[PDB]
Amino acid sequence: VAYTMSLGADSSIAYSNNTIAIPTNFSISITTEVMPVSMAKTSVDCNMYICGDSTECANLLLQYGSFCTQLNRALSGIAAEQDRNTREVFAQVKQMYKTPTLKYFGGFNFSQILPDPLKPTKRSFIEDLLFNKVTLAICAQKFNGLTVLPPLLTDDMIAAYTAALVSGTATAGWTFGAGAALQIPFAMQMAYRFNGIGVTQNVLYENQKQIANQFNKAISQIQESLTTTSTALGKLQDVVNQNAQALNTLVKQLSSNFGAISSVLNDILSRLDKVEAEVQIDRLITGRLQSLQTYVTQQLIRAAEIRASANLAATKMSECVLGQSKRVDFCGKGYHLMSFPQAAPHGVVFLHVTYVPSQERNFTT
Amino acid sequence: VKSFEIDKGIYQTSNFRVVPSGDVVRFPNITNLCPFGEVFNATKFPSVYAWERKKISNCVADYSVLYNSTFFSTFKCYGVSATKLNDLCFSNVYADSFVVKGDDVRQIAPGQTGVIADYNYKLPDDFMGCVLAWNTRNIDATSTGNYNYKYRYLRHGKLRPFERDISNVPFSPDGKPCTPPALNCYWPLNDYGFYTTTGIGYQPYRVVVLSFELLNAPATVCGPKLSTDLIKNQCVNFNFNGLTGTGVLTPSSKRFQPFQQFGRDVSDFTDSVRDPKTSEILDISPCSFGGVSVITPGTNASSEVAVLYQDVNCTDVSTAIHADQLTPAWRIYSTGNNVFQTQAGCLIGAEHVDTSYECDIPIGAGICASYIVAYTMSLGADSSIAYSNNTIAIPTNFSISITTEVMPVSMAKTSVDCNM
Amino acid sequence: SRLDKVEAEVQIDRLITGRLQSLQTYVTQQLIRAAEIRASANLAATKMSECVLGQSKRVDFCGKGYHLMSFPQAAPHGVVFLHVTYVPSQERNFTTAPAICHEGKAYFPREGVFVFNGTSWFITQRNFFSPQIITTDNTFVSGNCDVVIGIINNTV
Amino acid sequence: YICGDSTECANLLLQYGSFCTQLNRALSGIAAEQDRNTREVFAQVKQM
Repeated sequence: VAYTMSLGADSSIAYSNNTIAIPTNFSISITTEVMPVSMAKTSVDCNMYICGDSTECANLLLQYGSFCTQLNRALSGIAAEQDRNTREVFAQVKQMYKTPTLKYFGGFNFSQILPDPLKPTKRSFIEDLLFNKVTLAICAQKFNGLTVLPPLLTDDMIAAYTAALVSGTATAGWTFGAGAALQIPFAMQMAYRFNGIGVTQNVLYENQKQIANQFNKAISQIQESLTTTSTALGKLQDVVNQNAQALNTLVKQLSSNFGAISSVLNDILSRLDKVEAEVQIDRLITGRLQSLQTYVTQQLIRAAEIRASANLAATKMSECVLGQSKRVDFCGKGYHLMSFPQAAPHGVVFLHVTYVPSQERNFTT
Repeated sequence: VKSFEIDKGIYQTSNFRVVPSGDVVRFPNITNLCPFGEVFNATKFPSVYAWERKKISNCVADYSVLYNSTFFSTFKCYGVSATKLNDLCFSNVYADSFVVKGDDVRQIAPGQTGVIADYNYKLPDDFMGCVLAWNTRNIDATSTGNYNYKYRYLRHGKLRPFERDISNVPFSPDGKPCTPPALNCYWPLNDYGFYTTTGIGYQPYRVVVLSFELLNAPATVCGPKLSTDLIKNQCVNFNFNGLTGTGVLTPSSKRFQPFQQFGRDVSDFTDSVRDPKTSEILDISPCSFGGVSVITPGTNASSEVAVLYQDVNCTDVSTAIHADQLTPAWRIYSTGNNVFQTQAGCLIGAEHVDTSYECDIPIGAGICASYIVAYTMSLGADSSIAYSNNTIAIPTNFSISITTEVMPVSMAKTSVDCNM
Repeated sequence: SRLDKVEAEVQIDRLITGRLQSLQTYVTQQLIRAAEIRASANLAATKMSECVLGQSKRVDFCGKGYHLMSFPQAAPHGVVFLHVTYVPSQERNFTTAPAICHEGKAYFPREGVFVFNGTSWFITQRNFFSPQIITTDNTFVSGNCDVVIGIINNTV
Repeated sequence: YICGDSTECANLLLQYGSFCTQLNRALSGIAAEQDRNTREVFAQVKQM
């Protein structure tokens, strides 16, 4: 069906002089957030990308300078900058801790948030559902010279870092980060977080299990809203798809003839004798170089966009996770009481513990 | 890096592979002797409007009567270079012989049809072998007259490639099946008038079109070569029916078909060979290769180096270390130790040290190095504390840590006279 | 030397070609680095406004302690940041009682946790051991004694 | 852009592979992100 748009949410109020909407109860909404931390660490043996070999091919490779060399520098920067982003986000931990795994405090079955000793995976099953939410299309060894080199950091130790953060967040008091820990008893912690939101702490005691049930039901609903559900998770996957697009594009242009007789090594070497041959080879060299240059260029372009994202990623690890970030709904879309980390292939997720007061009234002043 | 004092780090450099050791050359056992000395030695080769067609299969081609030759007036290979024709096994190829002047030979070309090649016989610009031509004014020129042989020069429309029609239509622009020469009713045929006396463009030349059915049946004719053994699981060379190459071979796991030969995995690769004497194996042309980066601590502790191979599983590492096919070959060269993990692969100069430190050198995936030595990784300052009832960390003295932070303001204001 | 004519110029245009393309390549990466560095420079001035020109209330963005002061220093193409932080160091082990039923009703001091029950002496900071003569101004009326934790008395 | 409506030059364009398409992918990603960010900066209070 085709329409313009229901442009938003239509209401209409004016002011009231003294009678005023004042919330007499409240709510908490934990939100998704998808931050792609590091795209695919890939490199090229350009020396075999172009020019598996004839040998004459390698002579002409020498005859077009150090393009392969400069792009190898480029790729090295690409990878290393992914790693820089990975680090600069990740091990912001002074003191690593140990997961207490006693796993019911305040009111909270924290199941699948931290991982388990009881399970053979040291990965938390929420994130493992995210792993299940990954789509795609010994050693890997193509004839293409194109590698996905492994990330430096172990994905399990990624997970260990995240769970450590979860622990030291849920423990260690407010000073968690620039220091070690504080041993604050976590009703007193989240009581103290009512003071950076600036309100009394009575209502915490008035709603001990209530806020708890809000919370654990909310986590449950997050599991609900993420298990079989819609595409609101895969910005990561968009980037992944783009990597696949570019790589597939690279190969399918490797298929391309460019006005020569063939489009692949030794096939040319059949019907060829002399430099006219190698002139056609130079055409191949030219276009492959171009596409390659374009490729790596846009890889760097993606890399800049992703480094911006990475800056955001470390930023929301900083202000939003470790403290209560007073910039309002930078982190989430409520008041951001807490937010807790989660990981992802190429990415990071967060659990934005907001705060919303909610019971609308009309009372004078 | 162009230096003599160098500091520490995983420093990437140029590439390696395994130089291929042997070769596997695969033919069928076919032999016959071609009628080259019949198709290029007879006289019964019909005219152009009856352009001849001979079939070639299951033979052996010499490619030697062609180059070591002075018989030929006008030779050029069109789709190919003549030089590496000897290294080509084909199947079922074709030739067309006819007797002409010395002027259609220019219009004998891909495209370029003109009159007679626009009315009698036709090519694409594509499916090209070679073209051979010579004079036979000494068999085919009676200055009394070659009134015997003809061509056609009348048609409705243009030709299509590789087509023959003999029909001497009582030709007319809009039909009219006539009794020529009733007016506007002729015939397409026309004689030759080939004389013994005449010059270059007009003496009868025997011309042969050499269309090369290539790689479209399992190769029946071969060039004068010799087949070899097989070499499983070793970086070697390939030379098939027309497929040379470089890599490793190993048998299939697949569901192959009777006509079939090639697999071309993502693109144009053939992936596999049904061997020309009944085997059906894979292909892995990537032997093992790739990049390397060296680790050195940086000229202020030592000068002892350690080598990172980046596409291996430690299989062929010590092999080509001793099989001596490593393109950064070394005279400063040992065989000491290898750590096996980070599936990029094998790292020489190294021991799996079980105790782990602060990860100087970021080896691949989780693994890291020190001194040299290498571990996986100490993940960070592991403590083990948890929640408390009431007892709680409070400060009474303190510290102030002024630290750096290091940021640019702007790179260099440069420019370029592009015109110099 | 050995040229005059358009074959000459064919080679020339090949030079033009390669030098043009590599030239553009230079320029393109230049603009890339320009973009990287300009965004970082935006962050730099952002901190210079933030860390230097005020006490940045957001935490651990300027420095990695607590940002007492921030002192800027120029450099060739760069700039240096003396982050006068604060990191606390002398760890204690002391106990508390959060809600106080003093006269039969609950008490929370100042939004600003840990009523110091090191024998119920004072009520302290977020980040220090500090002696405070406790007042009603250092609590509030919170209903009655129903979900209280500590039973502390003699509340001056 | 390259030959506006062509006969031969389209076949030549195919002989330059599929480049036009890839550049269009770039174009699409541009326009996509443009109005993405339009939504992002402005569609903030959905309550009108």
